[PDB]
Amino acid sequence: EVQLVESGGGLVQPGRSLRLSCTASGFTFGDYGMSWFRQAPGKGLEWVGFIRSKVYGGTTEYAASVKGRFIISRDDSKSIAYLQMNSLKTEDTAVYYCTRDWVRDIILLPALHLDYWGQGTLVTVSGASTKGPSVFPLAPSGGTAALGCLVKDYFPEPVTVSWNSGALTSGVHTFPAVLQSSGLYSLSSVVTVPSSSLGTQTYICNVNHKPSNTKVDKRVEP
Amino acid sequence: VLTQPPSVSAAPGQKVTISCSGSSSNIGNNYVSWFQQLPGTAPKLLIYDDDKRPSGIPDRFSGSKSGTSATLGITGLQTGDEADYYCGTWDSRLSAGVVFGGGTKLTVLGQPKGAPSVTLFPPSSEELQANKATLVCLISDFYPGAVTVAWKADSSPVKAGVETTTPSKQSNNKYAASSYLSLTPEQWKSHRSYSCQVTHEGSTVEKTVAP
Amino acid sequence: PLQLGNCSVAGWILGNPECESLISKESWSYIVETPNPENGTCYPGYFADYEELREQLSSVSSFERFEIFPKESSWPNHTVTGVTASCSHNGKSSFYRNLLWLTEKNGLYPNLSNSYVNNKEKEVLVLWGVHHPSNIRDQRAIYHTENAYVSVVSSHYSRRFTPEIAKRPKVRGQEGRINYYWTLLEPGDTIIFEANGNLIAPWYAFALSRG
Ligand SMILES: *[C@@H]1O[C@H](CO)[C@@H](O[C@@H]2O[C@H](CO)[C@@H](O)[C@H](O)[C@H]2NC(C)=O)[C@H](O)[C@H]1NC(C)=O
Repeated sequence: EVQLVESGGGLVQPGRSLRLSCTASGFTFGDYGMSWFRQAPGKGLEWVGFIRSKVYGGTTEYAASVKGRFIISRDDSKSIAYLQMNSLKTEDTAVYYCTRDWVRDIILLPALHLDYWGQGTLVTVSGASTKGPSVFPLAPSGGTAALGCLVKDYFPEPVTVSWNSGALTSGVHTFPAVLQSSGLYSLSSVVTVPSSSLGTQTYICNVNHKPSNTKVDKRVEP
Repeated sequence: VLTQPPSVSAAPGQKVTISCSGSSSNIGNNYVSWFQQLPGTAPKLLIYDDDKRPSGIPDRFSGSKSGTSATLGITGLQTGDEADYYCGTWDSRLSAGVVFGGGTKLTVLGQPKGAPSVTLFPPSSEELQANKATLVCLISDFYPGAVTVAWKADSSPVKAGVETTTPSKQSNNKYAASSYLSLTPEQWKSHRSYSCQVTHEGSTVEKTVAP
Repeated sequence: PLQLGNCSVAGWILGNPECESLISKESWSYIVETPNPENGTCYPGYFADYEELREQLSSVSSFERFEIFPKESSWPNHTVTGVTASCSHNGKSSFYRNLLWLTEKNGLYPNLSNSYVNNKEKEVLVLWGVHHPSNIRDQRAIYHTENAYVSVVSSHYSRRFTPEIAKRPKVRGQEGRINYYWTLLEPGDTIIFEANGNLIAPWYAFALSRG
């Protein structure tokens, strides 16, 4: 179907710049306006800006929060919308989403027909240095057994945990990370399996911390 | 900016309505859209153009507007409907642009009590080799998200090293949690019993591991 | 001889965006059309007294197009950049090159009153339009007023217009309509436009002597 995929988020120092990207698939990109929204952790939806379709001039509108500092552009050759952020401050830290939208005909306002969103990307405006994670296995002992992985002492968010390279959605649960007294995050992922299936097969967790370019595959054995 | 009720509570199968009051600039004369956002997910378009529904939205969701306030209605209440709901609109004032409501968390009442499933891993082989030791207590699948976690070391309540999540929400609509107790490998083996006492609605589950 | 090419009298006198490359001439014996010119009223609606207009423009001894209300200076408290996908040009939305879609600005549509005085020592042809949206939610979003009026007052032309909302069959992707009206203004006469919404104001007029 319609699918919007975003990238570019990561750690960036205050005052620096960062260019977000939002790739569209499954529809005529040139016939839709595009909008960027953002959401601080647990703090509700906010509007960043909006870019009209080429049919309606390809012009842009921006929130007062952002107008002078961010610039929104689109590339209909590659079906991609960009969010060029400059002069970032700590309060710009949020998950940023991209959307497709209708352009109203006469008044050229956004119709707020945000029927499709990207998965979002996290932007951390901070002055602390990136720290890669340590990954430790959580070995297992009803008739089930629980095994997992400990992703310890990383900064900043996010970390993506997979199980046997993104294949296992069965019995998986990755828990929200915790901030520690050191400003470092740490989370755990766990999977539940039949206990006689332990000496039976493989179980690898694939931890990915892109801010530190860390990719670890850990094996959990009894 | 638009104003929404911070929380709205309703039993299943009931009529439930969320208010979104604005001004003549934004809600009085512009179209209103309603969004559902389950915990940690991209928002979903429920209503647009004050009452229209996109493809895939069931008939249970409806919207209405009268003057300066707009309302969203959900008629057949499911447990899957327990999420956050936002109202958005355009504000024709000079540079107000798109404005939203503060958000409204809808909680479905009458949900069965859920006992917390607790798993406590001891410090692993590799971490002990790294001169560190973290005890990971995982708590999930409890619907009333009012857990009290309490660590104890050989019957003694410990204060140092404990850091606890705040309850989450997952695809079961029940809550989930996690708590880590940091200690040196020595505190690990100077005792023989560390426990993770998880109390949820009076009754308490606890698991104990051992060096 | 005046060759309108593939444009009707309506599309040429209103300034359809896809007829701008029609060579203007100040004197013609008659008008040459085609079996069905492709470009007429790009926005659907009723052209009042069209046959009488074609008769009045049949032959002309003097014909000058001039800007009756300058866009950048006539409506400072109203939005002037209204364009529609129906009247497109080079693949981009535009509007009639002789009209102007006034909409709300900063949440307001103040009462307007614009006068024109015929100082051309000729009779001027003035054209305007009355907007008929397809629903009340569009009337609010476009103008921020619900009960709109449009009046035109001259010595030999005076009419209170009826901007009625009505959903009509979708033509050229539009369920609303623009009704086009016109009049001939004698030398020295003053036409006055007054509206609180729904006025497609004249941008350019035509001073003609009508040989
Ligand atoms: C548009 O609105 C402005 C108000 O900001 C009008 O400007 C004022 O007009 C009054 C009387 O006409 C003057 O006394 C003021 O000095 C003007 N300026 C201000 C800042 O108030 C303006 O006339 C309006 N334009 C039209 C075409 O009506």
